[PDB]
Parts: sequence; C-alpha cells; structure tokens
Amino acid sequence: MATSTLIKAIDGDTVKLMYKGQPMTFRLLLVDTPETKHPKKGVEKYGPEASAFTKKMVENAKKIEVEFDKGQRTDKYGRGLAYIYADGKMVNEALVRQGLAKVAYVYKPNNTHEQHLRKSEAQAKKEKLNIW
Amino acid sequence: MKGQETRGFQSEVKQLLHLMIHSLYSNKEIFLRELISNASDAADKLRFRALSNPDLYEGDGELRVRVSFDKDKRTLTISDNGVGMTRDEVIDHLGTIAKSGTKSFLESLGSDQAKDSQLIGQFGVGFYSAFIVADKVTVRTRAAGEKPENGVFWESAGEGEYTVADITKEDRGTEITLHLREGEDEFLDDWRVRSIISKYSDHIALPVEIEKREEKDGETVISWEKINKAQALWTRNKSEITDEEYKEFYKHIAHDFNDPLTWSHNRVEGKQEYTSLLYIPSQAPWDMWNRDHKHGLKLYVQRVFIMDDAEQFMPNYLRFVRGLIDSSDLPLNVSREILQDSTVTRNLRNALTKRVLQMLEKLAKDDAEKYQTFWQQFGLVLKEGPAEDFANQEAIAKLLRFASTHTDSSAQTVSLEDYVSRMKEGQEKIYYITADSYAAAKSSPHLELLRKKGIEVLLLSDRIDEWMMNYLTEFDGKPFQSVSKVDESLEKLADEVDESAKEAEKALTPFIDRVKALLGERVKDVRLTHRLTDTPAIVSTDADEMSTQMAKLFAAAGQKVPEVKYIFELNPDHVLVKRAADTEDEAKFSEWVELLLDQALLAERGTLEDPNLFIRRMNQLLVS
Amino acid sequence: MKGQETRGFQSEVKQLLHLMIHSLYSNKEIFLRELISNASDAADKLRFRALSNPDLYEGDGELRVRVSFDKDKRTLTISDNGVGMTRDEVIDHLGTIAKSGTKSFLESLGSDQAKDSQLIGQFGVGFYSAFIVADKVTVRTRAAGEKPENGVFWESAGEGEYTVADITKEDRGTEITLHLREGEDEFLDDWRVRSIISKYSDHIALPVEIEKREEKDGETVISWEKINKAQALWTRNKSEITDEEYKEFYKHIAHDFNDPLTWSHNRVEGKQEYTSLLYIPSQAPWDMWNRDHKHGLKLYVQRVFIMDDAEQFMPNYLRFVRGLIDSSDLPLNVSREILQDSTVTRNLRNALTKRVLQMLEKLAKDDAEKYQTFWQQFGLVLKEGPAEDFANQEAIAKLLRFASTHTDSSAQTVSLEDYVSRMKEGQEKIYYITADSYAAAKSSPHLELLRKKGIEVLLLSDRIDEWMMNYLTEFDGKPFQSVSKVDESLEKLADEVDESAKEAEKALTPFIDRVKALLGERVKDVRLTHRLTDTPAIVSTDADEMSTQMAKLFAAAGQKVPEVKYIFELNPDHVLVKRAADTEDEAKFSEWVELLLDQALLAERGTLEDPNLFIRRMNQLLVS
Repeated sequence: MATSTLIKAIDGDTVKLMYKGQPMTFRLLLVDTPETKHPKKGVEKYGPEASAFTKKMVENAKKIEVEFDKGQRTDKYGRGLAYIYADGKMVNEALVRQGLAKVAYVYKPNNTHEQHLRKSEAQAKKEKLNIW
Repeated sequence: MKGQETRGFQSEVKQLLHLMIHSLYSNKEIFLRELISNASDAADKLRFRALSNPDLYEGDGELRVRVSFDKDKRTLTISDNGVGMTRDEVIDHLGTIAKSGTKSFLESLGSDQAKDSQLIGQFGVGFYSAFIVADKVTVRTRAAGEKPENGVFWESAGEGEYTVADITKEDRGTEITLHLREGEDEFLDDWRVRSIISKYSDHIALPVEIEKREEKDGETVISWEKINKAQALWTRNKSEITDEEYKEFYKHIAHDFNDPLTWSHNRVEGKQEYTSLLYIPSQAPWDMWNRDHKHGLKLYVQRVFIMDDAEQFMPNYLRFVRGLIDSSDLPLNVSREILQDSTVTRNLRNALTKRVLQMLEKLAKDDAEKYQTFWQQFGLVLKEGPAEDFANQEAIAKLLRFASTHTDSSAQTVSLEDYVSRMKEGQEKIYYITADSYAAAKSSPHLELLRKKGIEVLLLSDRIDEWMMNYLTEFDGKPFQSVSKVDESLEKLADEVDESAKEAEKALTPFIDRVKALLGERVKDVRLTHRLTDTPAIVSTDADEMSTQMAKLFAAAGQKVPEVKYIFELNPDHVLVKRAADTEDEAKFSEWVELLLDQALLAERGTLEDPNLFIRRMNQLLVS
Repeated sequence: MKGQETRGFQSEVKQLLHLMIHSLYSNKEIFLRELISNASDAADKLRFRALSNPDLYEGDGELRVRVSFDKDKRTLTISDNGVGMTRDEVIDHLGTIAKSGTKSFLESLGSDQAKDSQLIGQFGVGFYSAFIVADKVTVRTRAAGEKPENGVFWESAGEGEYTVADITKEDRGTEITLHLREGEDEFLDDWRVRSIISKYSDHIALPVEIEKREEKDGETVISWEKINKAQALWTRNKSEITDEEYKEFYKHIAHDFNDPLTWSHNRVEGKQEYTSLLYIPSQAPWDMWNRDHKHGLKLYVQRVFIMDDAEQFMPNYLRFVRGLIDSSDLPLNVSREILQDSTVTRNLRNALTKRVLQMLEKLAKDDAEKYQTFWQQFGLVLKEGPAEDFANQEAIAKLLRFASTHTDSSAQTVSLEDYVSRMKEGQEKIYYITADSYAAAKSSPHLELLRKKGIEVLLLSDRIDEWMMNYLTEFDGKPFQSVSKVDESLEKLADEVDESAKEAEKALTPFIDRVKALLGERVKDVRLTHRLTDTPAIVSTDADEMSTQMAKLFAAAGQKVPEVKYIFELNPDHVLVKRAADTEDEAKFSEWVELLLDQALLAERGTLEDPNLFIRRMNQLLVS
C-alpha cells in the first residue's frame, strides 16, 4: 500500500545516524571493481505539530544517589589515636543494624458496626390492707 | 460435495510442531518418500566407507532398495542394501527421536545431543509420517560388512518408546516391515505403489525396485523391476529433470522436507571440473547462528559420496545456500581439513560463489515474493554482502531490500530497485533515515517534511544495516541524503510557525532572563526561537557536535570545550514550555527548565553532565 | 626503554608545566637552592656508597660543596665532593629532562621510565631556575669509584637538546659551571653569593665553602670559607631552627617549592636513637593515585642518606606525610626488606603515625583553615584508617570528617562528634547517604522530607567511603542507618509485598514471556521483583558497567557484549506497572515496558543507545 503521497510518517523528536560496527568477518565474495563511495547531506524545512492535552498523575517520590542541605552546626571533643597499614585485616562488608526513617506516611483505616437491642423489666407492686 | 466453511491455524516456534504442519502433506505417502530418502543417505555412507573397506558389499554388489507389499497381514516391507544401521545408529538416534531428551539442543548440558537437530531434519520426518498410516513400524537393520549377529531389531507402534533387541541377519542393509493400518491398502496396491515410488525415486541414484510378483497356479514368479529412472539428479539431463524432482532432491541432500524457492543446476568443466546443484530454502535453519552445520553442500567426488552438509564449498556470507557439488577433478581422498586449507577448494567455492549470484539475481527479478521469503529468513546473512564486497556493492544493492515509508509495516518489501522506479524528477539523492531500533526510526520528525513535499524515504531499522552504511554511501551513481543534522538554513525564514508571534515573545522576555541566569555558565546561551515539532527544547550547534571534534575547538579551554555547552532553544507555544511558563514557582520552574535542558543535551550528546538531574525531573513530572 | 613511534601532543599543568611557572619564583636565586640541594644529596649518596665500599671516597675524607666565581668570564662554578653522577645517571636523568621521551611513566609500557618524574621534581626546577640567571650551563661530573677517565660531560643552552660526552675530571663529585647572562653580574659579587649561601645552606647538612682567594700582583693566595654551620637541620637545636628554615627544607626533601601547612621537629634519645622531622604538604603530590613513589619519608641512619621516598616508615593512611627520619640506633647496612619486617622499624612507624595523630588532632583546633585544606586534599586516602584497624576505630573516627546536610557545600568538614551534639530528641540513629557524585545526589529533592522533620543526613560522595562505612556501623553508642530504602519487600519472608505474590505471578508469567519476545535479544533477562520502593524499575549489574570492563566480560561476543545487556527487573506492585499491565494495546504496552527500561539503563550508564525514542515517549506523555 501507499498512503496518498507515499509516506506513512508518524511521531517525531530528533534523529541520529546509526553506527557501532565496522571491523567484522573475513574477505570472499564477487570480484574487483572498487567504487561506491560518494555520500551527500542537506536539510531546509520545518513543519507544525498537533499535540495538546492535560491528563493526571499519581504522586510518589523517587530514589537514587541522594545528598543536600538543611542549615545547622555544633561540635564536640574527646578520643584520638591512630596506627594502621592498608593490607586486609578490616577490609570487609556489613553496614547498618536497624533504624527509624519514620518521617511521614498517610494511613487509611476502615471499619463499621451498627448493632442494637432492647430489653426492659416491669415494676409489679403488692396490695396493702389496713383495719381499725 | 464437501463445503469448506471456516478455517484458522496459527502456530510458531519449536521445529517438531512446525514438522506436524506439513507432516500430512495432503498425500500421506510422504512416509515412503522420506523412508527411501534415508536409504539413499545409507547408500551414500556405504559407498564412502567402501573406499576404506570394500568388504561391506559381502560379495553382493547389487546396491538397491526393494519395496514388497502384502494384503493378508497388511505389511509394506522396504529393504535396502546400503550401510544399514549399527547398534549405535539405532539406539543413539532412533532412541533420541523417541523419549531420551534432545529437547531442541539437549535437556542437560545443551551440547552433547546438539547434532541430533540435523538427524531429526531427515529421519525424524519419516518417523512420525510412517506412523500416520502404519499401526506398527518394525525396523530390522544390519550394518554392511559388520558381523550379522550385531543386527538390530527395533519396534514401535508410535509411542515415546522403542523395543530394541540384537538379532542375526546375514543380509546387509536395512529391512523395515511397516504393518499398515487396515484401510491403508492403497500403499499395498501395485499401480498406486508405482506412481508413489517414481515421484521421488527418480531424484534418487539408488535403483528402487518393486516386488512384481505373479501369483498364478504353480507360477508364483517373484521379480524385482525398477520403477525409478535410476540416475543421480546432478549427472542426468536437465531436460529429463522436472522442477519437482529438484524440489524433492533438496529434501534428501539438505536433511529437510521444505519446498525450495529456487535452484541452480549448472555443470562447469575445464581445469576444475564439477557439476553443481544449489538450492534456496523457504525456511530459516535452527542452527543458522549455531556452531554446527544445518547449511552446507553434500560432497561427491566422481559420483561417489565423501561427506554431507560440507559448508567448506560455500563462504559464510552465502550460508543460506543448500545443495551439493560433485567435483570430478577434486581428490577422492579429500577431507574437511583439505577443504578448509587446500587452494583447489578455495577456487572451487569461489566458482560456486558466482552460481549463488546468478540464482539470487534471477529469483529477485523472477519472483520478488519468493525473494521476500528468502530475505526475511536470510536477510542478516546477505547484509554482510555489501559490507565485505563494497566493490560490487551496487550489484549487491539490487539484492538488498529495506523497510521504507512506502508503508508503516516492518516488511522489507521495497528495494533500491523499487525506489529507482519511485524516484522524482531531478532526484539524484535517495533519502535515508537510519536507526538500530524500529521505534527509533519512527521517532524521526524529518518524516513530516518528506510527507508534505512528496519524496520517498528508507526506514533503516536493523542491527547490521549500520555496518553496510560504512561503505553504502552511493548506489547507481546516486548519493544518499542523510538526515544527520537540522541546520540554520531556516535562520530568518522562521515565520511559518503556527501562531508563535511577537505577542508570545513579549511574555517570553522575563522568562528568557530568568532561565539564562538560572542556568548561568553551564549553558552557552538560551535563545527563544520558534521550532514547532513535539520536542519542547532543541539546541543549535556551530561545528562537529558544536565543538566536540576539532583542534581549535578543544584549544578553547581543553576540558569538554566551553563553546560545546549547547544553545538552549525552546518552543514558546508547545504545551511543555507553556505548562512550564504557567508555573512561576522557582522549585517547579527549575524542575521544567533544567529537565528540558538535559533533554536537549541528551539529543545532541546521548550522555549528560548530571543524568540524575534529568531523571529526577523526568520521572517526577511523570509520577507527581 | 626502547620507545619511539609515540606522536601525541596532549600535556598541560601536569608537574613539569606547573614547575616552570613557579621555578621563576620571582626570586632567581632559587637556582642556588637547587644546586646545593643536588650537592647535599650527592655527598649523602657517597655516604651510602661508602657503607657499601669505603674506597669510593677516592682518598677524600672531607665531603663538602665549594662555590667559586669568575667575575670577568661571568661563570659561577659550584663543585661538590659528592658521589657525582654516573654516565647513565647523567643520560637517563638530565637527558630525559632535555630530549628523550619519558611521557609520564613510559611511552611504551608505562612503567620503566616512571622514575623520571622523581628527578624532574627537583632537577627540573633546578634546570629552569639555572637558565633564568644563566645563558649557558656546563655540567662536568665524575662518579665515586669510577676512574677520572670515566668523567662525564653534559651541556645545554636551555634548548630541547643536550651534549653528552666522556671527559677527564680528576676530582670526584659534580661541577656545575653556569655562564651568567649579560647584566646578571649580581651573582658574581662575593658578599651577594655568601648571603644567598647562608640563607639556604643554614637548613642543609652539607658544609658550603666559598672561594676566598687573594689574587693580587704576584700574590695568588687561595682559601675556602664555609658560610654554613655544616650540620643537619634535624640534628641541630629545634629552637635554633627558624620557621623559614623548616618551610624551605620541606621544599628540599619534598622536591617542591610550595609552603607546608604545619610540621613537627622532635628527637628521641636513650634506648633507641632517632631524630624525627615530619611535614604536612599544602597540595596533593601527583603520585597520590599513581604506582611510583613520592609518598613517605627520607631514610637517614646516623646523618647518612640511605634512600628517598621510603614509605616503609609511613602507611598509605599517612602517605601524604613527607619529611625524614634519622636513626643512630638502626643499622647503617639497613635493607628495604628490614624496613618492612623488623620490629625496631615497626616501633619507628608506630611512633611516627601516633606523632602525626598528635599533629592532626592539634591542627583541627590550631587552624581549622589548614586542617580543612588538609582533609580535602589528603583525607580521601586517610579514610582507609578505621576500616583497617578495628582496635582504634573510635579514635580514627575522631579524625574522620564527612559531609552532612549542615550546608550544601561539598567541603567535607563535619565530624561524627559534631553529629552527636547535632542529634535531636529520640534521634539515636546516624542517618547516612552514599553517592557517585555530589552534584548528582544534590539534584534529588526527596531529602526535603528530612528537612521539615529536622533530621540531618551524612553526605558521602567519596570512592572508598562505601567500604569504610561497612565497619563504621556505630560511633559514640549511636548506630548508623541507611535511608536508601526500607518497605514490605521482605516484610515477613518474601511475598508480603502488599499482595504481589502467586496470584499476580499468574498474570506476570505471560507478561515476562511477551516482554522478552518483544525486545528479542536487546536485554539479557526481564523479571518482576517485588521491591515496592518509590522507583518503577531497576537494572542489575554483575561487575563494572555490568560487564564492559573485564576479560570473560568481553570474550563473550566481542561487540558491546550480550552480558552488558542489563537485567531489567520491574516492581509489578508500582502504579505505573499496574497501568503497563492494564495496557493490552501492542504499541503502548511495549512503550511502557521500554520506558522503564531506558529509564533504569540511563541511571546505570548515564548514556542511551537511541535517546530520541525515550525522549519522544516523555514528550508525548507529558504534552498530554
């Protein structure tokens, strides 16, 4: 098929000439007649675009290498002694035991109960009699 | 009356499940066909091994395969006097067709039973097809020359098991009594067996004789009359050979059963006298990128077999070729190391290289649909062609097929030839858009410009097409037009910009100042121009990637060049910059601005100053 | 080594270029420093040779340097009674400062000629400084034990060339005759030269005599007056040494001309006789990350030079500490092996390291300025400290400085003790964060959660820190904690991951199948891991860049390697992957998966293969 013009053109952003391989295989095919080397380049036109909407996203943070500021300082003094030699005595992995990191979170609970009853006694009194 | 109402069959992957598609063949008799094809390769092994030990004949020189038939028990008995099969060739192969664990390469290490895919390509086809019409297949074989008591009994009714037992047979070769099902009497009727045998036996050199039994009172005359022409397909006259006898001979010599798209039966005499008969498969072999052969040519010297699947007669670029070659001049004592080292086989395979060229070029002009099948199976292989031989790259470029804008399909139906017919008046330049990914070819904006002016484009979207691009700078005296840059040719011509007018630029001026002082000296300059596209930010460059390749350019400061810091340009109208302009808040203002920055840098470098600056802002606007 | 063929002009600042600029020093007489420097070390090398054979004194028991001046001829001749310089020690030394081809370590292997820069650090400064006051420099040496006939000649006018030849010099030692420039007669005046002798020689061990001759009519009186005290700085009274002598003697033994931050002159007398003299440099030496030596101290035994660059007395922890140690206790015939293994020399190194502790811990309180300069140049290597010795871990943690969210500066000034005061109520845990680059990590706004909570977090952007911290699990009772991530990914055992277990995996198995078939071979393997996190997906690595730097890790294919194709593991629980699983549409399904692919890939590579595709995705989904 061919869409009117010819070209089923689609989305666009930028362009690059592909390359990664040049030394490969051995040598054995047809014959000697070496001449197919003559390239060309050129560009002079720009067209419009039809992409304009607004959808909604789902808010959540992002992890990676992290460093930054706050604005705070204070100090101490005590201890001080040194003797080592880079060899492999305390060259090993571990890091951390257990910690907090309890900054903030949004907890959503849900639970329901109606339930009812009725029950009552009655007051039954006794008759009295008097005489002269 | 029948009434073919509805259809539907879609199945791919795994050789065995693809075998079951043409197992039926609309014939059934494909079983007898393939059975004798193994008896031909048994006759081949025999005549090779006879060069090392003539005792194999056992005195009896009559090498033939005989088909006898019975109505009472309902048994079709095919018995050749070939090499037969040893205890090894039965247990270590027929057992590996049954339950063992060949899988696709091997169950355990993926190497030991690697060389069973070649063996299933031949014997595996005849196995299941036999059991389609046979209730029981009893194979009673014996290796020629080798001791009669090491003869092998084999029995199966089609289950994943085999009853193997050592028996005695003084007769050499293989004797297979297929107990056919009641109803399969056709393969036991004389006239039917005549037509069936001849159809394939004519491609076979080995005389396929039949039980012509006359069962008359007293005169029960058993005679064996050959139904085949009894002549090897390469040495007999091409006039006597029909097109199907070629297609059928392929299935034998390729250890396969598919229909070949085309072939080339040429004889060449002189100093190097050979008779060549090459073919083109309709399938991509399993072992195409494996260290074992599924390509190759069966070596015959002076009509005698030496070795099968010998890829030593064919360059690695021409690995798509399948067939054989009978050299009458080559040594009969020849081996695979002689074929790899000796100059005679180098000149011989180069003499076969041209037979490939004619066969492909013909198929290209004759039937481009069959050549399209070839190309989508063997494209990557022929892509090495223009990348090695750039001398004849124009000639190979006629064979080269690329995907183009002519369709939005990934089908490489359009040729450089097709494009020559598609060429516009004055067009000396074939427009190329290159990418190592199909979706990256479809990420090209230059397409819309070609769409408006009406000129055709190649969508290069393959891995090894970039290797041929190092050489394929011209075809047919016509250079290519590479989309390598967008340039300042449109400098003062930037008026055709939808509605990005001075009204917007009055509101841009505070935005310009804020962005230039936000970024500072990590960018050369932030210029607000009117590039439309779907890209909200794009950069301008002076020289080679601004200045990332030259002498003076690195003589500016040395470290990455200061000038190299690209000119940060934005589209005021595009919704990304427009939504960035809606946000005056510094935290999110810098979120958008520095995002669009490292986006544009990523376009003109592929690498960033800070990947994490970008990836924070990118994924954050996607998520929050 | 046999070099040649190396044509590549790319050298700037690195050692030699930085030397020439400050070898001027605005001083000129800096030449006279380096001349006597070479004369002192020469006589001290003769002391070393004398230990190996006393006959190498050539009959001279009194080793000293004698400056003489010819006012008329304008030639200043500084001739020492040192070892001199052997023929090869002239050619492969002065010749490599003029014309040879040393590159940096060696143009060929990058190892053999690595002891060129050791010589250029001192004699290359002396070379340039000489030709500032001198038109012509003519060197005439004769080495110790080598006969007068094997005297050596070297000559240069300051060009990129030299004249080496064999002459006769009956005197042993070195003779540097500088023909001064026309007008430079300043350094021909006796009173001038003697003032410049005392100014430098005062901090130098070698007696420096001057030619005091009375050349009157008929009267050729000749005498020599030593202007120098003729005693070593280290062996002379500490209070008799001035600050300027320490600073300039640093420059001598450091093969440099910059000022030291601080020093410590000590002597230890009694059972073990050794004088110690340590200096803290202001600038990181070039050898800081290089395989040849300038780290360590100069070994002297009883005011006799044994070897320079002796890092046997100082660990890699204190490799930057440059100075010297003289011992009248240790043997004269002490070996480089004895320096490593001997207990007496272990007590040397142990006391010296503890003496640098006393210097550093003082310097923190003495000048936080100079200590902050120190840590930002030298603290990278010092940071091995705790993570080699667990016994003193707390006491090394008292010397350890890191960065923290105290300030957005990359200056690592804040100690752990600081953090202990800086801890809040119920903030028992030391919050830390390791990173690849400070600028990269700083671009993350996630830390604003800790900002408003009012917690401070340790900023770590070193190389070796991630290893060191593995033992730095606790300081002052306060245990360290990673806020890198924690969630339900393990919660009880595995599957407690919201609810993404077997029920999810019923839909995830055909999902993995689709993705791996979609990408074909673009990726190694794709999994659905249940690491909840706030990131959509992550790629995993085997070694460096996955496999783009090792033997087997290149010997797989030979191109960019199949191993280097990253392992793509997504979280099926994440809302973006919920939407990617909700997508049945082919183009959008693949687009979501490949988005998270090139997302994680760009996080681990800093580079994309085809950027435009991934950019077009974010452009389209954000423009909508």
